[PDB]
Amino acid sequence: PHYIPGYTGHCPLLRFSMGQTYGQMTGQLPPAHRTLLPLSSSMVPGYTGFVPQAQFIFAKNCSQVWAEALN
Amino acid sequence: MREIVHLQAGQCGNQIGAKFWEVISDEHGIDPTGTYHGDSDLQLERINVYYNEATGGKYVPRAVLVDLEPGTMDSVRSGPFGQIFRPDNFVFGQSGAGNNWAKGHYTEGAELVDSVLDVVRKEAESCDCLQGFQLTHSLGGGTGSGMGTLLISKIREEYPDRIMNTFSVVPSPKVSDTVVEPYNATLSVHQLVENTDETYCIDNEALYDICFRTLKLTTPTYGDLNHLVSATMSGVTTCLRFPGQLNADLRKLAVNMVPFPRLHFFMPGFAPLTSRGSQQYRALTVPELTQQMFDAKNMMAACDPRHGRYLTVAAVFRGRMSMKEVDEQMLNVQNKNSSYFVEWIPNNVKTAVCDIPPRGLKMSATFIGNSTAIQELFKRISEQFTAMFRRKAFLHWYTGEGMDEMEFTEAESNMNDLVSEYQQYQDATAEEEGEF
Amino acid sequence: MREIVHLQAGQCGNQIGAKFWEVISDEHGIDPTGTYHGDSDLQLERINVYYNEATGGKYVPRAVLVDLEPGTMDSVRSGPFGQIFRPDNFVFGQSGAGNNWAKGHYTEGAELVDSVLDVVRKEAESCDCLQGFQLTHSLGGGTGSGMGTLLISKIREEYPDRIMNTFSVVPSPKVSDTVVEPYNATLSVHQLVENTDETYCIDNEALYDICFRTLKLTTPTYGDLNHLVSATMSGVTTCLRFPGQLNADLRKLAVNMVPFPRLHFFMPGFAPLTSRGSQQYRALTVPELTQQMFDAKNMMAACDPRHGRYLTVAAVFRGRMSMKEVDEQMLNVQNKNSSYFVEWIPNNVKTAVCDIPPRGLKMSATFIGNSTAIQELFKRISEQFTAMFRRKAFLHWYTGEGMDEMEFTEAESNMNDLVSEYQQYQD
Amino acid sequence: MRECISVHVGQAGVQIGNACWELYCLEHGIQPDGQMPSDKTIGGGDDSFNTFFSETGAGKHVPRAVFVDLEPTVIDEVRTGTYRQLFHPEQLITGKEDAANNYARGHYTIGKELIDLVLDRIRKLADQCTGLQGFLIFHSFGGGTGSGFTSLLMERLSVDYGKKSKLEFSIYPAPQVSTAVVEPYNSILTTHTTLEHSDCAFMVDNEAIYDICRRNLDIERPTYTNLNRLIGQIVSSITASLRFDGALNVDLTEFQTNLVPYPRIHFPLATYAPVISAEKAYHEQLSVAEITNACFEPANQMVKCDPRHGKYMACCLLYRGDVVPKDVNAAIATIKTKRTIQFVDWCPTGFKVGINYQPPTVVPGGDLAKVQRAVCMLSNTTAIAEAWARLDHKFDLMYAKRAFVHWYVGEGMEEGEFSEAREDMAALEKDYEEVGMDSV
Amino acid sequence: MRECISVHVGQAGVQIGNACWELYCLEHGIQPDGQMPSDKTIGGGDDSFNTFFSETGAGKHVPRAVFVDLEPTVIDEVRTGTYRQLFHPEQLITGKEDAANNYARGHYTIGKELIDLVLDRIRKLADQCTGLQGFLIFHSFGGGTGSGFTSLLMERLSVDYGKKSKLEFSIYPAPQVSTAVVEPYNSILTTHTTLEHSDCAFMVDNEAIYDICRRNLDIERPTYTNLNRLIGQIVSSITASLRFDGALNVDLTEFQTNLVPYPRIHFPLATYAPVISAEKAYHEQLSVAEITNACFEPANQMVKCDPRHGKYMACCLLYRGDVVPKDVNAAIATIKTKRTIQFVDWCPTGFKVGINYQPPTVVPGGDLAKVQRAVCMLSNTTAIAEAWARLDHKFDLMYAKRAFVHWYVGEGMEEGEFSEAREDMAALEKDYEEVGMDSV
Amino acid sequence: WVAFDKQVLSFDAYLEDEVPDKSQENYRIRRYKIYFYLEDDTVEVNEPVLQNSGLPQGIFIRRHRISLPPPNEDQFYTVHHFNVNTDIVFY
Ligand SMILES: Nc1nc2c(ncn2[C@@H]2O[C@H](COP(=O)(O)OP(=O)(O)OP(=O)(O)O)[C@@H](O)[C@H]2O)c(=O)[nH]1
Ligand SMILES: Nc1nc2c(ncn2[C@@H]2O[C@H](COP(=O)(O)OP(=O)(O)OP(=O)(O)O)[C@@H](O)[C@H]2O)c(=O)[nH]1
Ligand SMILES: Nc1nc2c(ncn2[C@@H]2O[C@H](COP(=O)(O)OP(=O)(O)O)[C@@H](O)[C@H]2O)c(=O)[nH]1
Ligand SMILES: Nc1nc2c(ncn2[C@@H]2O[C@H](COP(=O)(O)OP(=O)(O)O)[C@@H](O)[C@H]2O)c(=O)[nH]1
Ligand SMILES: [Mg+2]
Ligand SMILES: [Mg+2]
Repeated sequence: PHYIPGYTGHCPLLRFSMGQTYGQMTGQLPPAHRTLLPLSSSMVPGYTGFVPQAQFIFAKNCSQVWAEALN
Repeated sequence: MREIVHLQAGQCGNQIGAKFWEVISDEHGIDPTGTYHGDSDLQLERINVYYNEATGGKYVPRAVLVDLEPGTMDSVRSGPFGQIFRPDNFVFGQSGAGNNWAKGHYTEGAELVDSVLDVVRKEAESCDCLQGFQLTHSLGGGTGSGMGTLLISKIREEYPDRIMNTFSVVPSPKVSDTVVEPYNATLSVHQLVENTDETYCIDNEALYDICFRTLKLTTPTYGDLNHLVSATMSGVTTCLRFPGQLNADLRKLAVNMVPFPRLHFFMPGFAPLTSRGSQQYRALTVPELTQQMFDAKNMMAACDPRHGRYLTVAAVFRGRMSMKEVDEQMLNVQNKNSSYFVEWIPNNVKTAVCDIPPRGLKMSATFIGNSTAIQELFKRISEQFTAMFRRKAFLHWYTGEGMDEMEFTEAESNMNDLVSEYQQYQDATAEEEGEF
Repeated sequence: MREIVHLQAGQCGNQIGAKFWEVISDEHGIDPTGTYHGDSDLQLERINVYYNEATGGKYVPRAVLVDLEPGTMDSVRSGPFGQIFRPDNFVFGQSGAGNNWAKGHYTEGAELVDSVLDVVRKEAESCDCLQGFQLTHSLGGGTGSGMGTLLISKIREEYPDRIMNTFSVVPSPKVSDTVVEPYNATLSVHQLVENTDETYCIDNEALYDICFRTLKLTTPTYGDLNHLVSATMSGVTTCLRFPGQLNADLRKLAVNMVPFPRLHFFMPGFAPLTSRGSQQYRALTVPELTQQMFDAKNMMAACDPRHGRYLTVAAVFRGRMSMKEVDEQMLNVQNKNSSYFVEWIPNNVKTAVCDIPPRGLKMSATFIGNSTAIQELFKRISEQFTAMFRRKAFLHWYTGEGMDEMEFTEAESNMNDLVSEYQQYQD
Repeated sequence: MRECISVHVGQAGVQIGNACWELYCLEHGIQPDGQMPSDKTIGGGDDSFNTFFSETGAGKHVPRAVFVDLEPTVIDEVRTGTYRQLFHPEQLITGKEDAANNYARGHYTIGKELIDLVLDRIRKLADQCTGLQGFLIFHSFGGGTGSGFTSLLMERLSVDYGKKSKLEFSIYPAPQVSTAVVEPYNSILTTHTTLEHSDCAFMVDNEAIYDICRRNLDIERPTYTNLNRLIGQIVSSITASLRFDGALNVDLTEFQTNLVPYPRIHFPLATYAPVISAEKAYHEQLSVAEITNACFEPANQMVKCDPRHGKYMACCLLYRGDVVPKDVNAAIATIKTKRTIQFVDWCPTGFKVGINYQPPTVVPGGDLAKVQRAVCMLSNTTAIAEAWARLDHKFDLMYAKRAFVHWYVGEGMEEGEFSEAREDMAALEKDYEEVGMDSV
Repeated sequence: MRECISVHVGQAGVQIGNACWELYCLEHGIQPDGQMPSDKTIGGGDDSFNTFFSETGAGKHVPRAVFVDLEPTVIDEVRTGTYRQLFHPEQLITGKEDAANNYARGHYTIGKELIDLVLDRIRKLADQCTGLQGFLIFHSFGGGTGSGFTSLLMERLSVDYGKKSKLEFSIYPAPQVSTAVVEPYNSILTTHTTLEHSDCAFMVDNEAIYDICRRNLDIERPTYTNLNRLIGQIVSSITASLRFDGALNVDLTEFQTNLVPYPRIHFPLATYAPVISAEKAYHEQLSVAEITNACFEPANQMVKCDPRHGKYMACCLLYRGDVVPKDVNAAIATIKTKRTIQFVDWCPTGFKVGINYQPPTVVPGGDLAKVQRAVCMLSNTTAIAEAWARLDHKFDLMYAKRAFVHWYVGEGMEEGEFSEAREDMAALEKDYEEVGMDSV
Repeated sequence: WVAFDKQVLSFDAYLEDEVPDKSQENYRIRRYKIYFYLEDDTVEVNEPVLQNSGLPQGIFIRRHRISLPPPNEDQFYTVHHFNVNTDIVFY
């Protein structure tokens, strides 16, 4: 779970450290940490009525956006 | 996709409309906060006809509320189902009208108009496909159509391009107790015809008679009078909202009830009205609904249907039902009294069957009729302009403002010809030779 | 890895800049004592754009606090986040500004330019690859218009290749604070049209109007106005600070909004503005945010866009968002309003999308628009200038420091070309 | 290999097909979720579903149907109903606004906004087809999309597919019971297109199915569902020989060459004789003679016109069940001995006979009964002229005062098209007269 | 052995390649970290990974890609993403500050400081290469670093590596909407740079992906991730015949000799036919004849254009999965007989076909479905002159008033190259139309 | 109605709320004034005017007789159902 050598940007307390590789001086040094990255069958997609919370979301089918809205 | 925006004007639009929105919220299953607590899914399938989804599971209506007095729609926003309306829709003036119609058209010409047009615009455009608008108001007050033909002449510029219903409260025939009253009856008309042409004229005197003789409520307020109209408003839109065996939206009613383009007269009526002590002893059958909705008693407009001819009849019913009983209503009453169903129209009845009934009731209907006995409604207003128009005595209050009095005198000329056009199609028969 | 050094001048610009450092801090989760306590590593990913590391897990903002009187530096320091500023960056004079342009640019500005340039060039060499500047000031006061213009002149003479930005409070027609208000403005924008290359034009009655009938606050103080201008202050630079599906830095907005080397005055804005009573009644999605872009309801400058035509517009979005739902709708608002956008420009709009939304908001955006309606503002204050200059009303204060008669009319000949250039390309 | 695409247009057409595809799936082994069940088999395979269903690689049967309609919440009943996964979501296509009982709106204003998509789906459904016999449409003469959009569909299908056996099923406005006031306008306008672009137009009335439900089926207060099952029973019998083998297998092409004698006369009378309730079905024997007799009875017709005022031209009898040819010939012979049943002298033969071995299938919750044998009658009389002369009386009664005409002229048609639609109707009565008088 | 180098320059190209390389890893057995799981069954050959991946001892496979940009904010999410250990750390090179929608900056200002380190790395990859076919770059067509750095990259890689089949993937700004106002300036400036150095520059639109996903996938409001996913499949289909054996193997050199009839007409359009949802693939039968026909429909093209106007010149079709050659020969023959699809009169052959034995891999969380058959067709037609003429007028309408010119001429670039790129665009259009009329 | 002519029982109250867009708050506490009227058994609630943050303020529910929670809704609110530090449901 280290930083790759090509990585520019900001890592804390890099300026006061020395003598170690970029994957070791970063790996030695927040709870929500995501940078490193560690019913649908009861309705057909031609439907044109209304379901709540169903006019918002992508990354999945219409027949799947009524899955995530219900579930 | 098909959708309605409710415009409420006056106290009358605001008090009737507030009762209307609580009815629809019960029918669709919305609490006074704005969330859904219904016991079915079809109560939610077409709720994009009157309500918009706001983030948080909070359904919000699509009514813009218009009045020229701040005080009236604070009671609307603090009523039982009153916090559902979004505040921006609540568009108020600071000074309204009073006493003189001539004041009413020489008072606030264009101040509140453009503010409402912005609200009507955003609410209509942020949607899919507009079925139309509906407007609740009464023909009265210290302005009549004085604010009206002032404010709405800026809105009628493009509004008659789609559907626009109007449940209008017509003046009652009782007494003249507004002192200088018979000047607001003449200056009311102008464009009283050619901008809605789907007006459901609703009298308050007939509203009491259904509450006194039919419902047998001892003390009917204005509130339960607004309950009767709210059922009818729900009735003419229930095929659009709830599924049915024979669907009929607003246009399908409008196409199938309006032979000529100058017929803003649809006297309403709700079939299964029974007293509380007599509801237990009620059959509630298809003939039972039909003998009440066609009856002169159950007519929310002070015009007895046996004074003229039904030009066209609509029969939007609700439940699991029949329609052939209505056929016997012509064949008995028409072919025997041909003056109660217009003969140059072969079949005068449109029917509709919406499966989901009103709450509590098993079966219902919603009659609207274009009977030619509505000649008398714009005739009581006709003897109520001529009676005091010629003296112009207390009109010195009018005189200070006092617009062009050709506009005084051209309004009834655009009303008595409407009566004549109804007198024609009451007396016109199939073989056009025997009435000359 | 790119960075923006911050500067602020004047009394209002100090408080606007201070409120900007409130907004950056809690969006990047850093407390009044400069220690990180938020919960996201996105927050410290691009922290070097505005802040500097200090020993002990400590983050200090990179800003230079500038004025003439010591009555504003102690007020900012006494504030809730006044401690995070470096005291060595507190560069200021001794005597008062005097609400005069020639006092803050010629006489008392000359003893501080040797101090403010060294502290800026100290912060411009400790960095990796410099990109641009930020300045908060106004055109109504003395020190905000005099040294807030002299600072612009000296920096470009030293850093010509870095895209300068300055966010100015242009004067108000009716809400008037000083009687020499059009004097200080027309002199300042005489240089700001030449040596800025990007600046945003912010009124104060529009801030009053959007805080009264949009946000629905009864008695708005200054602080909520500072928070509202700081909301659009940070949204320009959010593409530097968090990733996205197409990003746009300050140089990207400069090349791709400014059509000609002189017309770089823009209208700010911020999309999810709503009262506390209407928050439950808003379906917070981009079909209502895109209409919130182009309507005059959310204009932070009080020149209505319907009396002009949009040259170029940028809309920088922040949140988990669909892409055609922005892309098709920004086309549709151009198609539905064809007369409000200029010809000789096919698409008038930039879309930029940032991944991370602000705290507590699922979805936000900031409006940035170039309109020909800016000429309404500059011609009006030109008329207000010549109402007093032909009388030689208040020049006795300005002429005492070494300003002759022709330095004023040269500024107006170099200002009336702005309304001339805007009208020339409006039709 | 032999097959036909079914088109369902209008609220009438969609609701007919829902009780019709319910019959078709149950006639075969097809469940509401498309797939046939692994356990239990309804019969031999024979690839008999091919006439109405298409087989996929995963083992799913898909109906060759398009549910095209401008009314959104009658198709969404199918979209949330039991037959959910049977149909494609893109086979079921909806408009945004109704035609509102306007022929002009369904033909000109709304109809052009959806005619491109439905022809693309008809083309894609027919592209995998090999030996397509023809099309079946289901509509009513009174609706907007049932008359206007139907008329536009035959206009486009005539040039895209040429001369092809394009059958038509429709619902007539009854003489008395009618749910619309503009209904004589829509019926007289859509027949102006049916007369030239429909190869055969089956003629069905609401009042007559109301009459046979209360009299034969012995049910009081019948609903639209019961009329829907009676129609789907006949349409199954029309396409009966396409799927099941019989003594006399009769094709859709053999229908047209043996029913309609001249290119305007394609309006057969529909009759289903063994329609009987379960409590009175198993008591008496149902011979093939007495159900051939019940086909010629005046009240068992499904259009309100008795053939005593007319003369028969060609009768197509479609028998199903345990029916041998020899006693059909005895039943036909004893009909010919009656002088009350009038036959034209230019059809000495008169009858076309089709025998099938598959008896009709009963639906759960239906009101019919399981009969060993059954018959469908396709008559052709001059008595249909009085069913249209009443419609002209209904049309002329309200067109003469120009009632409801501005509800048509404003929506993209001229006033002369009304007189042009009555024109072909003014000729159709005289066309039925000239094939009725005896040659001397 | 059958290898290619895929340098992905631009902020769009690195995000196209993010979903392109996730498809490549899951098509083989390579995990997101680069590990190659033992005793796991996958469907390649044994040297199938060798097109896009190198072999190390520890089982780690590294992609043969170089991610190039000038914004450090879009590779840092790759450099910290799930695919950190996949890419070798020196592959993911970055810039210092944005190119900022400027052809004059990515070609003259920042590119010179970093093009020296780009081609040196391509030398490090090509030295390890032994049988190289071509170069697969991914870039946008109207950006700063996708249109300015791309020109320096291609011009230098063309002169260093000589004659090598350097094909190109680009995202074309055709339609009514765009993400920038200065973007039409970048469009024609990079067209001159890709006119003589490119060999097969495939154009892909953005609104075209929007319409085919909204319709065929039944999915509303797209983001860029599923746009990346579809491009990943349409490049994986192209290079599948290098990675897997098939009935008709088509190498990348076989594309060159017949997709490009003249050396200036090397802009083929692409199309992927089974873009089908997870629910519909369970409903429709998927066969060769009806998706080859559905591939030529104008509503499924990857470029927002009208192929019914221009007449086709060359089409190659690539088939994946259970495809047999006679079904294609029936599918091609039934398309040559369609009169709505028009070819140029000179070439009667028209088509090339390749059949691969590997069905496409569907990624978890995607929108496509597990189909046993796929068609990817690369069409060279006369139609893209429409997409080019309304971009040339889109440029000219800006260039007349000299808008957004001082930003370009202020650094590196002189004004005279604007008119030279415009007249070469006119010469490109004119030469593209002079191969349209019928010879005599 | 003559022994209780102008006698009103007044209570403090507040409502908890969930906010969709948490730009300035996480949970809301809106103060209220429960008025009970002895002459007609009638309930009125009010929202007092606060600082520069305004809602639509004023009357929240009009002076009418709110029945009960949906269990046994036929009855109405009396003086015995009102107490301090308790939970009462108004629509
Ligand atoms: N037999 C039968 N007839 C029906 C049924 N439903 C509707 N109809 C017929 O349809 C007529 C009503 O008009 P429709 O054709 O349904 O109108 P529509 O199809 O909804 O078309 P639009 O008016 O454009 O919306 C009635 O006169 C009935 O005869 C049904 O379920 N069974
Ligand atoms: N499919 C897809 N397209 C993208 C994505 N990101 C950017 N694009 C495309 O890139 C276009 C804008 O990017 P460009 O301005 O060309 O960016 P560029 O080519 O990398 O050059 P720069 O502007 O300097 O970053 C948009 O119209 C998108 O079509 C992505 O993640 N997926
Ligand atoms: N049904 C009903 N009628 C009302 C109400 N308020 C007023 N009206 C009727 O409207 C007439 C006067 O109302 P009006 O002055 O027009 O109210 P305005 O529109 O606000 O000016 C009276 O004769 C009443 O009968 C109400 O709340 N309900
Ligand atoms: N947003 C914001 N604007 C302010 C604040 N204080 C003052 N202003 C604006 O700035 C103007 C006064 O600043 P100015 O006189 O130019 O300050 P000076 O340059 O130091 O003299 C007023 O018109 C205000 O509209 C503040 O705290 N926040
Ligand atoms: Mg319908
Ligand atoms: Mg980029």
